[PDB]
Amino acid sequence: LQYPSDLSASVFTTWLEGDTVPNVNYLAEVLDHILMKGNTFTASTGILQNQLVSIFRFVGCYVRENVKFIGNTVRVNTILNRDVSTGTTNDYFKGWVVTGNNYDFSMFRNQRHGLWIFLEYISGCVFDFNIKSRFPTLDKTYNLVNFVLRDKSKVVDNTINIDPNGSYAVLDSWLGGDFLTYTATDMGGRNNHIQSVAFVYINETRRKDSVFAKMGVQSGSIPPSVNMCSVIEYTNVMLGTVSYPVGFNKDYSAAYKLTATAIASQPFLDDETSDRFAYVHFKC
Amino acid sequence: LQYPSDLSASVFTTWLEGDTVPNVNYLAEVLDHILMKGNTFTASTGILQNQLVSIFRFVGCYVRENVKFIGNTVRVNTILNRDVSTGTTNDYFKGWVVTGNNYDFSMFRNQRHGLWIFLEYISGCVFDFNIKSRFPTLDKTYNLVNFVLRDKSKVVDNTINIDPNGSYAVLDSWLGGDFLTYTATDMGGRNNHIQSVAFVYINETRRKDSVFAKMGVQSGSIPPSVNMCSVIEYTNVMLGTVSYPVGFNKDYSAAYKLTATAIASQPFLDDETSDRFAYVHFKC
Repeated sequence: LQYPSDLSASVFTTWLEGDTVPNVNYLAEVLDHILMKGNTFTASTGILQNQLVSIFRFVGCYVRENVKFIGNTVRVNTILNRDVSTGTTNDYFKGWVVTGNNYDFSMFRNQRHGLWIFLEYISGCVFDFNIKSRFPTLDKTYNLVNFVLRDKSKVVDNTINIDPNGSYAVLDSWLGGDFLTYTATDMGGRNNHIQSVAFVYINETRRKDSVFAKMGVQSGSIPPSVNMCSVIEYTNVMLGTVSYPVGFNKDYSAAYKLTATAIASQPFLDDETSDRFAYVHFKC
Repeated sequence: LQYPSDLSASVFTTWLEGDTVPNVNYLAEVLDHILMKGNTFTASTGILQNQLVSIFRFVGCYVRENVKFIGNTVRVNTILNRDVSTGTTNDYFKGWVVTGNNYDFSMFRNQRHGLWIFLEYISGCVFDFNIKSRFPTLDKTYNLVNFVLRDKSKVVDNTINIDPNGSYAVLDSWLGGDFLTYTATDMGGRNNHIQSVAFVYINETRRKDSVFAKMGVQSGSIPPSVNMCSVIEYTNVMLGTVSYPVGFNKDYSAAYKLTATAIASQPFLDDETSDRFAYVHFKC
């Protein structure tokens, strides 16, 4: 035995028996489920420091269908470790379920996406991450989940739901990748639904002699398909005399993604703009 | 053995040993629970196509008390299959708990209510359906849950919570039946609480020279006891210059169930009405 060049650990791993078949990157079809439920997965302090410790690892192959990770207690430092090509029109996820897990991400790897994969599509998937964890000080530019999906016409029936609870500020955009570009045709038109959290610019404009402050959310992190957002935290002290909205609706003008109107106690003395920054929970 | 006339399948079934007793439709009392927890219930494709596959089936009898269905993974095509009379003042559910289940309703029966029963009342029940599933193309006029309850004075201490997540549009009214008629006296007055989803008409009225668009929810699917609703989806493109509410409060005038006010950037040029349609999440 060679001393292992890769001492990565994972809850779940795919490995290939015998010869590679060119362009056939996936393993034997799962017809109902690989159902991982109710387990306790605890990584040692020392392995969390020294290795990648994933939920899913793909070693020269992966499984397309029906992986179900439900109701587990998990201490790990990343979600997906992949060493596989998934470059073909036959590479997809179908029917994955991730939900109801309890995460300790207190030693989450810095400068690493949780789950970042390039597929043809994902279909009939549920990726529900409800996190109540400490985190280390991460670079805030990486994503928990990032799907690059080459054929949006085949991206159907998916739910992505990321709820970082009190950890909302750890990453600027919990969700990265192609879902961020989906229009109504691509998102609800194909039964795709997203709930996620992002740090956003809000334009606040006030007119002389008005009591209204028009508030406009602008962010490449919110898909143009967004229906609404709820405010988690306005990061700035704002006007004392103003009742600020806590929900935003879709901006039908498309000037912004989302728009609401705050109301003043007394009219504004002059025309002014404010640059605001908020953490929002959005739904498409 | 006769070839079975009814090849219905169910997770849970009630059957009667020996003679019927007239007007005694229920089986022996459950004092704490029949607790079904943590199971995996997978129906074959072929049985889902060819039979009713229920969670609960009542064959010439039923159980009134303390059925607990918690934390199961379930593939079925209906919730309740009943072949029982429950016509007496002694027919009720008491202390049922349905919550935390993971549903595959991708072969849900068309033109069939999930759970439709006529009882004297239900008491101290929790019916919490959090669904993340594909569905087939259903007739949108049927209900997931429909309780007909003959004595509202005995309907106490109940919670019904239906969260269809991204599937909100599959049925016009997730909840049907007598709870839709409950006033404040019948609902919070007896410690009944409802959270459900429905497709609703919203009246939008705008006055010449006003910046306000009065929005009024009208629907036989919302009980008059409604406290509030959150908007899941406005189905229409609406005014570009308007900040539309995402929450509605109870309309104290009772002109509508629920009312909110949208705010324009510029006043309206004339008096106009718009017929709007939205999916709402409501709470009583």
